[PDB]
Amino acid sequence: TEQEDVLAKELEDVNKWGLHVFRIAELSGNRPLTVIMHTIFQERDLLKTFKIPVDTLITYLMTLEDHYHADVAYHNNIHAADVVQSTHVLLSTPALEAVFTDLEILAAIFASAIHDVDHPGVSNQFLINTNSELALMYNDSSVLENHHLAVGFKLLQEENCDIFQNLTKKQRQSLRKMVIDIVLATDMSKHMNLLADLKTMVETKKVTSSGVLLLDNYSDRIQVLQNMVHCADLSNPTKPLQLYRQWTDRIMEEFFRQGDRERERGMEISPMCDKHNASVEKSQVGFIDYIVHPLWETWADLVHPDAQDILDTLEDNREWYQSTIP
Ligand SMILES: CCOC(=O)c1c(C)nn(-c2ccc(OC)cc2)c1C
Ligand SMILES: [Mg+2]
Ligand SMILES: [Zn+2]
Repeated sequence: TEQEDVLAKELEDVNKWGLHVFRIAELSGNRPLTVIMHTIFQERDLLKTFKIPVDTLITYLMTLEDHYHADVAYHNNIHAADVVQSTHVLLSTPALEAVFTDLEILAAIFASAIHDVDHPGVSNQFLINTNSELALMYNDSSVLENHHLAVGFKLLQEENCDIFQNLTKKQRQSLRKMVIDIVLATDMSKHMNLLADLKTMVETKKVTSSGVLLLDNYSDRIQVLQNMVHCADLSNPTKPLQLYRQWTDRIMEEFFRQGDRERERGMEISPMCDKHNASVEKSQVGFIDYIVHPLWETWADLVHPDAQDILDTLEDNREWYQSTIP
């Protein structure tokens, strides 16, 4: 079919920043996570390396994708597919050439795929404030992120879904630990501390004569992987403007729905969640200035000069959003 053909053509850009992820979601019948993960696993030769049966991978991916909510505007399967593909590009940065093992690459990609699974479209603070069952289960700490991990790992136990069946016990244990460490680091409450430690690493940075990073112990390696997936999660403002604007419309819809629930329950409405007192453009400039730019500038310093084009796009988009404010 022409549709299958156009999908294949779009997937040829899987190694590029700015992949048309929304078009892929449309052309695949709302299966961007499955088709992008499959494409990346084939590109990196991960099925052969880890002896993953192809039918098992597709079965797991479709099941995982089914556990992202189709009625959540932002934290859905499209976001998951986007974070996966963004991580995949960051792993190919010349400064990280041959730095991570195949197991570490597998961990970072799998963590990205599951990192928001079963997201209900409300924040950790909302779940805590409403005395939710999730906040009760997880003692108010990294409530969503613990849940995303539990669901992502539990789904491996469904029929023909154990993609790690042929890993050794030691490999399985190492991969599990890494995935947990990465997904827990996507909790925004940990952003300031992650960034501070990234800055410390940049200052004491050790590289070869070609600028390839030298990371020997687990502490430094996992820290770079955590910040990599965190950067991917917070990559929307560094993408081509047309994509960024669609991501902004989606998060604003999700936020406004949370604010509607807060308003009716008599709760104070969270920042950016009040559709009657919103300033979307000012919020984007604030988000870039206080969170996204500080993070990406630091990442760019770590892999200098490989992330220059990403930082340039971020600055271009900040300038555009600022121009929309009278
Ligand atoms: C266009 C997408 O970017 C956002 O506006 C955005 C996203 C995603 N997350 N947050 C965000 C919300 C709360 C928070 O505090 C926990 C940190 C970031 C913002 C502003
Ligand atoms: Mg999350
Ligand atoms: Zn996310």
